[PDB]
Amino acid sequence: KFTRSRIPEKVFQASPEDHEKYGGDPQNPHKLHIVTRIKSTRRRPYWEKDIIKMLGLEKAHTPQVHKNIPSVNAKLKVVKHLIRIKPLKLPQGLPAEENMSNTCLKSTGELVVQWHLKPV
Amino acid sequence: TYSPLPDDYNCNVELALTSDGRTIVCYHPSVDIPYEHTKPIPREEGPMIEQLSKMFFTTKHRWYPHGRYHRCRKNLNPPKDR
Amino acid sequence: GGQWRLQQGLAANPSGYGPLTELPDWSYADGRPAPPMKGQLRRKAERETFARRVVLLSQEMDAGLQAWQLRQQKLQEEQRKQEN
Amino acid sequence: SSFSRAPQQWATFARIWYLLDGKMQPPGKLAAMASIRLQGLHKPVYHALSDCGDHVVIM
Amino acid sequence: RGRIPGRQWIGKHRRPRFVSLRAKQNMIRRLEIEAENHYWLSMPYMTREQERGHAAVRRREAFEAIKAAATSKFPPHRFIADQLDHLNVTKKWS
Amino acid sequence: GYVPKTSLSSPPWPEVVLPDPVEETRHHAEVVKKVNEMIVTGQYGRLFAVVHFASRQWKVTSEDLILIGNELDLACGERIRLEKVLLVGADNFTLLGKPLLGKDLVRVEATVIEKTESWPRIIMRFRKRKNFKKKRIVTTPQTVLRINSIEIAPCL
Amino acid sequence: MTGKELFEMWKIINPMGLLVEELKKRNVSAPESRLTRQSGGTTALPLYFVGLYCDKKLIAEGPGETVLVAEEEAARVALRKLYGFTENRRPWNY
Amino acid sequence: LRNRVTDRYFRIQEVLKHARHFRGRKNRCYRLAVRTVIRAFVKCTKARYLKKKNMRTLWINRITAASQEHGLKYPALIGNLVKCQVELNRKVLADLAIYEPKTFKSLAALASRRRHEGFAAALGDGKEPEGIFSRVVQYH
Amino acid sequence: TARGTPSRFLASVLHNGLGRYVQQLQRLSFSVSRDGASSRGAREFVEREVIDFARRNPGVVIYVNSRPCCVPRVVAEYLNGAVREESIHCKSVEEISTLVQKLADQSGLDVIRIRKPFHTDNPSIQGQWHPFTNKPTTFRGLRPREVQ
Ligand SMILES: [Mg+2]
Repeated sequence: KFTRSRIPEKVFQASPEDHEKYGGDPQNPHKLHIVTRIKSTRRRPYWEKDIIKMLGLEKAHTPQVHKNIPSVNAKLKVVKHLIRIKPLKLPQGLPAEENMSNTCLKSTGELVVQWHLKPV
Repeated sequence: TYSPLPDDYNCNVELALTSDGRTIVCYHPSVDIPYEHTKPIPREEGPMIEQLSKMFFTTKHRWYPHGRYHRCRKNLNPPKDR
Repeated sequence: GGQWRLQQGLAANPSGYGPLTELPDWSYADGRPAPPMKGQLRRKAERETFARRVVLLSQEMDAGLQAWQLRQQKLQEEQRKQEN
Repeated sequence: SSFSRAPQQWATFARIWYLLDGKMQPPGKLAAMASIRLQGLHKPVYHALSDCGDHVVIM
Repeated sequence: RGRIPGRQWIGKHRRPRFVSLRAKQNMIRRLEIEAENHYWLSMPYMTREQERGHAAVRRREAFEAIKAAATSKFPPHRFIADQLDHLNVTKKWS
Repeated sequence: GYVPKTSLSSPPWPEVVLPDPVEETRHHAEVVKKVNEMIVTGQYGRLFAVVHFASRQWKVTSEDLILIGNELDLACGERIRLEKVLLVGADNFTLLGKPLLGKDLVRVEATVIEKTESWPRIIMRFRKRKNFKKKRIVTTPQTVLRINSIEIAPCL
Repeated sequence: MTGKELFEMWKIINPMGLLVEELKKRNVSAPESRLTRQSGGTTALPLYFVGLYCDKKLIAEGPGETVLVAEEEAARVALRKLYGFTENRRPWNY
Repeated sequence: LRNRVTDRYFRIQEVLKHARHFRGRKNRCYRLAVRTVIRAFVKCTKARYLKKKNMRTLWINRITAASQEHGLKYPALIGNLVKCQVELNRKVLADLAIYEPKTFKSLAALASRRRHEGFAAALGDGKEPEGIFSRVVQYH
Repeated sequence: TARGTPSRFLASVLHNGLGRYVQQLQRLSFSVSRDGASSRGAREFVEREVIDFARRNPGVVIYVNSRPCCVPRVVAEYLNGAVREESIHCKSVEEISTLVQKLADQSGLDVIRIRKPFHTDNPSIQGQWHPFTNKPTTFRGLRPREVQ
């Protein structure tokens, strides 16, 4: 019978080689995930459909910010084959009230708080 | 001596960048044909359709007439652009 | 060629974020700026909501960490007080 | 440019004659070249309804 | 000649299917994306104990808003102006 | 590391040697100056321009007509500047933006000639043997603009 | 006159004669017709690009079905260039 | 016959007006004309996707023709123009190929320039100076 | 459908924008009724909007004819000779205002399929492509395999 898959915990224990490859320090982990649905929930189990709806990833290629916490991570583990997860980067820090209207999420995963649309 | 494309046909392309590098300029003056690359000016239904096909390198089918239906369907005042 | 754009940090689709789409499409010949485009207004609203969610999530996680630290304190100094 | 309408149209939709030498050549590659030229797919003004084909002479 | 018995792709004797380099590359690309997903999921920020109850207030307020919306369902108001405006159908000139 | 000349000892394509950066930048400057002097002296006739308007790119020239498939919230006969010009070209030279040309470089002006609704478009949905038949008539707002001028300035 | 052609508006006969007269007034050697390009000469759909060379310099070239027609069209092109009414001329300033 | 339909003429005409240009009895008989007209409207609705697809295919074919005239393949031209950061779309590129042959020659020369710069960079992999046309204008 | 309908090319009446914009609409005849629910909106339009529209568009003559009518109408006559008759039957003031403004902003050209979203009288500035463009010339114009 086809059932829900229990991912062994060893899969989610990064190695030093993984750290070097993907550029992430085990200490000081990132706070937020940018998650984009890159796969259709069609032809996938209803539980994956429901998890996608819960995470609010109904539209494909639409980034969504999520907490990097154990429960959200469990849901993302359930639907990990349909999504792309990246760490949200804040080169200029968190947006403030003043610059809340000038933000932009660049394809690199950086939320720039000044968007001038002018040459550097 | 490097040229992105041969400059013996059509314009002679010369690419450039502005100092700021935010726009690409292209100087492409047309090339005239050299005088030496020029020559001096020189100084029944079945048989009909076969002759026309041989003349215009087409098949026989197009030279046959069409019916009144198609003839009157054709638009005699087509829209004209430019 | 969206992969090259991604490598350069631009949107994979040139129709995405950038001057080509986010700049005003026109302006009055007098020079007066044109009213904001509907698509640009919607995009700005979406980015504002995204930024506000980012701030909210980060603030909530920071507050949770601070609360957990405070609770661990409470436990530690309590334990010590009833030990003494 | 600066041509009259009819001469310009004639020049644009004129059929050119190309020569292929088949000596020691793969018939498939010869056929690919000939098909492109015959269809006119080598012309920027190409269109299936424009009858923009060209003549190909293979020796 | 060259018949597949019955219906292709379903029976015991199906039409053979072969993976192209294109398909292999596509699958490898998806696998790489998922490996990166594993890496980024392997580094949680808070622990379960640290997260316990850190969104309880917001979640409760959101459900309170939902409950208020559910319980505020009531027939709309009715105005004398709406009823009397129908008399304008026979509004004429002089 | 020498390899005797064989059919596969060297790549089939010719070996290209790009110009050295210093001399090539000098040539860049020379060509840019030449084109700038052409613009100053007005050695051009008709100018065409690839301009990004609405959501599309239009190849445009003075006296051209453009049909934008929507209303622009502009009174008819009103003049506008098309600000997203990707390319401006003449008989002898063309200027390309990266990806957009400068305002000080190009000024394309249009006039809102007409505001109209498109001819009725039929949207028909049908599925056999399901009593599934639906019809809708949609008219899309449109604006015809006439491109009055394409002006370039010596700012290269 | 927008979209109109010089000789569409001003009907002329013997454009070669007009061009010869104009070049004589401008003190330029009489043009020499020269077959720059040709295609399908012996067919029923020939193309002839005939160029007018003065002092071994191309003043204009015109296409045609026959050599005479191509020469006439090249004369028309040369006249347009001399009179400054080329198709790519500066648009009228309104 | 308390209530009878008196508009059936116009109800039939509303359909037959769109079938007058058909062939055979489909342009006269309502029982057939309605079927043919429904099929025609469905085809018209579905043909907009095909119109866009065929427009792009035609533009690609014409761009391929022009790039082959200039010695380049369509993938090379398009990719290298993108790398040069020129965002001309296929419609405009085909229009340029047809009506501005010298501009298209300039664009093809630029594409080949960028292609050769990329080849040189790959061959001399390292921190060698970036190609003059390979530099990317950053936006912020 | 396109094949069952006439078509035209994008065009202007007299190059409407080159020198000056000329409002193509010239006449607007509003047939209205004193009585009849169908023309209530038309009556309100005549009372509250027609004057403002007339002063906004001084180049359009407006003829408001109040006669017994079951279907109030507006006939728009354009400089080019086109006549467009629209029913304002049971249309509110806002609907009538929008319809009239659309007629004012619209040219007299037929509302049919437009073959091209653009129209250029000078499509080429560098020379329309012909097969001999991008083709090099040979010495003495010798065709291939020619001996002399
Ligand atoms: Mg079978």
